[PDB]
Amino acid sequence: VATRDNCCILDERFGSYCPTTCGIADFLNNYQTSVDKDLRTLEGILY
Amino acid sequence: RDNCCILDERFGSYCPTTCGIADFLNNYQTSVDKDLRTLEGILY
Amino acid sequence: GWPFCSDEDWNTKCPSGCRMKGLIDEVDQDFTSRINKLRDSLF
Amino acid sequence: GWPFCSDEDWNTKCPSGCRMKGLIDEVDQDFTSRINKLRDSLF
Amino acid sequence: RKPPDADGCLHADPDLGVLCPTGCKLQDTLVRQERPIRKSIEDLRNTVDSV
Amino acid sequence: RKPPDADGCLHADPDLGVLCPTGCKLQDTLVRQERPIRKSIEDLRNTVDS
Repeated sequence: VATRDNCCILDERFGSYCPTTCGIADFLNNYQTSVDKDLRTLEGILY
Repeated sequence: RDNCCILDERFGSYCPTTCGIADFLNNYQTSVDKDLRTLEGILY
Repeated sequence: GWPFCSDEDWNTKCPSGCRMKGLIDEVDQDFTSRINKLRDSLF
Repeated sequence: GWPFCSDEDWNTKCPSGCRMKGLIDEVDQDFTSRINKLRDSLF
Repeated sequence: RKPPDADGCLHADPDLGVLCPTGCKLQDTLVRQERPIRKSIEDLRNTVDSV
Repeated sequence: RKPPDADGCLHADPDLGVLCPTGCKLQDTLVRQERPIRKSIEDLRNTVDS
């Protein structure tokens, strides 16, 4: 939860805070690249 | 000033949602519109 | 052809940021214009 | 016909949440399907 | 009139599509715009009464 | 394939238009989805490496 101490732009008149979709896309890219690597590796051994 | 609200390092810096923006905009617009209307009523 | 939102969807599903910027721009242009007209009627 | 983004726009301007949910779901389906194929093979 | 859209840009990755201002950029815009508008109104009230 | 779009809903007010999942909803989905995938893969890796 955003607080004065952990969020310097916090203005409560604007409601609760969430990651942006850029944060979502960057997490997805890291996760997809990582997991896909692990999978391809298993697929190369088994297939 | 756009990287000072990182509440979860995996997801970047946080922001209000556009629902929060829309609700704020509605209250601001209606509040200021009433104030302008009071002045416009006196002068026009 | 999306389903209509319900009152419960608000805060979980939200408008496009481009739309909100468009609406914010419009409100500021309206208020800026009205303030200038009020100033012109006074002096 | 919006202007094309520059690398500096990232984090100030971001994708649609509906687009991101579509991509997240596509990745989940690809991974679950690949995991099930590996499971079928191993045991 | 048609609903206004502003400040979008098209990303180089076809899968990401059109990017739009985040809630932080929109909040910053509103916080900066509200101050002078409210101040102008306070000043107009003073002008009207001194008018 | 055309880039996928999911989970939008149309608001009755045309000025608001199409509503999409917030970053909070998307984060929740990703955190939940990642858990079994990562654990399943570690399990497969452990079987293949045994």
